[PDB]
Amino acid sequence: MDTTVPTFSLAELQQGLHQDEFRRCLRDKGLFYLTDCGLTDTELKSAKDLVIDFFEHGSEAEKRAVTSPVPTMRRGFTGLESMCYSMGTADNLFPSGDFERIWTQYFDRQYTASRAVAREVLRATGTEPDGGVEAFLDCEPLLRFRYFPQLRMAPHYDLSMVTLIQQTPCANGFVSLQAEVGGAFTDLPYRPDAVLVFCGAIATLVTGGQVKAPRHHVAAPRRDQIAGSSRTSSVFFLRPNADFTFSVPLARECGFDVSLDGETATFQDWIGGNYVNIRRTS
Amino acid sequence: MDTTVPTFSLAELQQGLHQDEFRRCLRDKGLFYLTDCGLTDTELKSAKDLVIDFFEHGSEAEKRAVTSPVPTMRRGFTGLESMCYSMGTADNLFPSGDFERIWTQYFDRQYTASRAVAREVLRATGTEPDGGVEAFLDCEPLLRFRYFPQLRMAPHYDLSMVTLIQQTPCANGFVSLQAEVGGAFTDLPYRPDAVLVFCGAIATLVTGGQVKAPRHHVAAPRRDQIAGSSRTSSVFFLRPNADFTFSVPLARECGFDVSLDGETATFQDWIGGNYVNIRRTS
Amino acid sequence: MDTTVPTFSLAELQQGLHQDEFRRCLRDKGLFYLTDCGLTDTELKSAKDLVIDFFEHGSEAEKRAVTSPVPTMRRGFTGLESMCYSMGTADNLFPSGDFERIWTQYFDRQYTASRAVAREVLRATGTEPDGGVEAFLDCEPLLRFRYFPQLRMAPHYDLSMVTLIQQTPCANGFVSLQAEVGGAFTDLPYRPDAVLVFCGAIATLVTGGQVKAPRHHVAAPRRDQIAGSSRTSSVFFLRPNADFTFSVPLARECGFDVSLDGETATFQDWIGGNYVNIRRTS
Ligand SMILES: [Fe+2]
Ligand SMILES: [Fe+2]
Ligand SMILES: [Fe+2]
Repeated sequence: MDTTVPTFSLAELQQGLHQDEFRRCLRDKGLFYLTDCGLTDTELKSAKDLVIDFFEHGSEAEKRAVTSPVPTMRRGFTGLESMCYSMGTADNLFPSGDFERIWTQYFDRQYTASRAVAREVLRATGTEPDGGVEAFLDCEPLLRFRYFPQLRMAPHYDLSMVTLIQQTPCANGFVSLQAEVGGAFTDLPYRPDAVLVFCGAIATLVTGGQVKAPRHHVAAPRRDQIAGSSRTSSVFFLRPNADFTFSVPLARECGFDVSLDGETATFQDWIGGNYVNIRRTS
Repeated sequence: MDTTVPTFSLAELQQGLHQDEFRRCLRDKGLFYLTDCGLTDTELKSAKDLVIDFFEHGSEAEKRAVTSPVPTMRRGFTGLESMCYSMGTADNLFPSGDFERIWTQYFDRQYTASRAVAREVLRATGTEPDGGVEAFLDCEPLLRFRYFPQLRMAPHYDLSMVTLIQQTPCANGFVSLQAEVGGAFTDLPYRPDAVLVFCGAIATLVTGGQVKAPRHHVAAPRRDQIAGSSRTSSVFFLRPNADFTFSVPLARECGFDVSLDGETATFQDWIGGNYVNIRRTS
Repeated sequence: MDTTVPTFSLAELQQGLHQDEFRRCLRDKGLFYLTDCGLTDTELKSAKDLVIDFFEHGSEAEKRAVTSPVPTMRRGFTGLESMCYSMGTADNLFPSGDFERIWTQYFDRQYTASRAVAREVLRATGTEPDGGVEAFLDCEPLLRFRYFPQLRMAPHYDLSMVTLIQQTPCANGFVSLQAEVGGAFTDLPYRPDAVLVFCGAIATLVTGGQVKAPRHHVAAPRRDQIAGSSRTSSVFFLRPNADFTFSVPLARECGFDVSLDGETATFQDWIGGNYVNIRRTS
C-alpha cells in the first residue's frame, strides 16, 4: 500500500469520479486532503486575522462579554490550558458586527463543505442512514479555532462523522499535525489549496465498518523551532444529532465495544448526554 | 472590573443586602468568601485534629475497617495517589464514637451553610428550580477532607451547585489554591474567618447562565517551600439529585454541549449513572 | 493481617474447601493466585509464541487485515501507545488458520476458568444475581494480550466481575505488576503454575460489598533493567451483560457513588453505552 495521504477534488467526487480509489482511501486510511470544496486560503486568512486581532488586542471586558459562564469551548472565547474561539449554527457569541459577518460566512462555508464530503462518503459506501441522508447531515456541528503560542496534543481519534481542518503554518516550517498511515506517523502539512479531512468514528459506525477513523496527534518542536513555532488550526466537527439511530450488532461487528441492550440505539444512548469529540485508545 | 475575590456575609445576604453586588459577583466571577455562615475555625480544627490523628496513628486494621471495598472516595478512608476521609448524609464509616460525634456535627454545619448559600444564589437570580427550591437543595452532598504531604491538582471546574472549601495553611505561608479571575490566576488563601465558595456548573445550569463556574487548580511550591508545604482542605460538594430536571434548549444557550434529545432532561440523563464532581476544559 | 497474596486451587474451592479463608481473602484483599484451573504455562507459551511471531514478522498488510476500523482494542491487532491483540466470543480477526486454532482454544480455557472462579466468588458470598448465576456468567468477556517493549500503567481498579492475568516475566527478573495489599504495594510476579485473579468492581457490586476491588499498577524499571525489561501480559476481563440488574440502595451502601433515580438499575444505566474496563481513584 502506497502510504501517501491522497487528495480528492470534491467537485470530481460529486461527478462520480475516482470511486474505487475513494472507497479504498476511506477503508484503509480514513483521511485525505480535499480541494475544490469552496474553502479558500484568502477567506481562511480574513477570519484568522480578525480573531487573532481579538485574541491579541481585545480587553478583558470584551473577552468576558463573549465567554460562556461554563468553560466548555462550545461557544465564544476560551482562554485555554492557547486561546480558542468556538461557534455553531446558533447561540453564538461575537465581539463585533464585523467579526460576526466574517465568521458567519466562514462557518457556513465550512458546514457546507463538511456536509458535502460526508454525503460523498455515504454515497461511495452505499449507506443510507436510518432516517435518511439529509436528516443525518442536518446536525450538530462545532467549529473551534485555536491559536497555539510558540506532544502538544495527545494521540486520539475523532468521534465525528468527519472533521475538516484548516491550519496556518509554523513560520519556521515545522509540521506539527501527524496521523497514523500504514502503521507510521505521517506529516499533515498546511496546504493553501486544500482542507484536511479526518474521518471520525461515526463514519465507521454509520457505514458498517467501511471507513477507518485514524489516530492523530500534534507534535512539539525540538531544539531549532522554539523560534517560529506558533500555529493556528480551524477544526470543524460534523457531529450527529442525539437521535441518530444505528444497529447494535452491526456496531459490534466493526470494533465498537458497546454496552447496549437490545437491537438498535441512539448516539445519545452510546455516548451519553454531553458530546465527546475525541477518544484515546490508551 | 475589580479582580478582587469578594467576601459576603451570609447573614447580610439573607437580609436582602448587597444584591446587585452579589449578582454581579456570581455572573462575572462565580467565587467568593463567605463569612457569618456558622463555620468556625475552632471547629475546623477539632475535626481536622481527630482525622489527622487517625491518618497518623490509625493502624492498618483500623483503617481497613473504615475503607470501602471499592476505592471511590465516597465514604470513609482512602489512602491516595495524600490521605482522604469522605462522608455524606448516611452510609458513613467512622473510626470511633468520638470521631463520629465531631464529624457528624461538622458535616451538618457544612451542609446547612451550603444549602443556605445556594438558596441565596437562587433567590438573587430569580430562580425556581423545577420541582421547587427545597426539593432541589435536599440533595446528594459529598464532603472530602484531604491531607497533602509536604501542579498538585490540574485545572478544572466543579460540577456541583456550590462547593464550600475550608483549608489549613502551609506552615511556610505558600498559597496553593488558585482560581481564574479576570483572566488571571489569583490566590485563594486560607482565612480563619470565612469559607471559600466556588460556584459549580449546576449553578450555571439551573440559573439559565447567570452564574459562572470558575476554573481553579492547586499549585506546588518552588525551591524554598519543600519545607513547610503540607496542607489540608475540607471540600463540600453540594450536588443535585439524579432527578433534577432542566430545560435542554436553555442549557444549550449557556454553553452546555449537550447531546440530549427532547426538551427536558435530568441530571442523570446529562452526566450518567455515576456522579462526576469535576470537569477539565482541556 | 498477613499481607501475603494467597493461592487457592480452583478444584479445592469447587469441592467446598477453604471457604472461610476464601471469604476473608475476597473481603480484605480482593486478589489471589489460582491454581488447578486448566491454564498451563505450556499453552500460554504456544499462544504467546504465535502472536509474538505475528507482531514481529507480520507485514503491514497482514496487520491491516486484522485491524478494526476504529482503534478500540476490542478485536484484532492494535499498534499501541506496545502491541496488542484482542478477542472475545465472536467477531474475531485472526491472521491465519493456525493462529485461530491456538487462540480460540486459549480463549475458551480462559473463559471457562474465569466463569468457574466467579461462580465460586458468588457461592462463597451467598450471592444469587438478579436473573440467576448462569445468565450472569454468560456474559461479555474481553481478552487482551499486550507486548511491552524494553509507571508503565497508572493505578486503577478494574470494573470487571473478575480479571484473570497471565504474564511472561522480564528476562532480567524485574517484577512490574503491583497491587495494594494491606496498605502497601506488593509484587505480583509471574508464576508458571497459576493465574492471577483480580476482583473487579462488579464483584463488589453484585455481592453487596463482600468483595474488595483492589488498585494496582505496572511499574517501570530503574537503572539496571533497561536491558531485559520487555514483558507480556494476557488480561481476561469477565464483564457483565448490559442488562445486569442490581439494587441502587445496596450499591450506595458499599461505596458506589451512583447518580441513579429509582430502586434498581442496569450495568448500562450505571456505566453508559460503551464498556469501561478500568477506573482511577485519582
Ligand atoms: Fe482530532
Ligand atoms: Fe474543584
Ligand atoms: Fe487492571
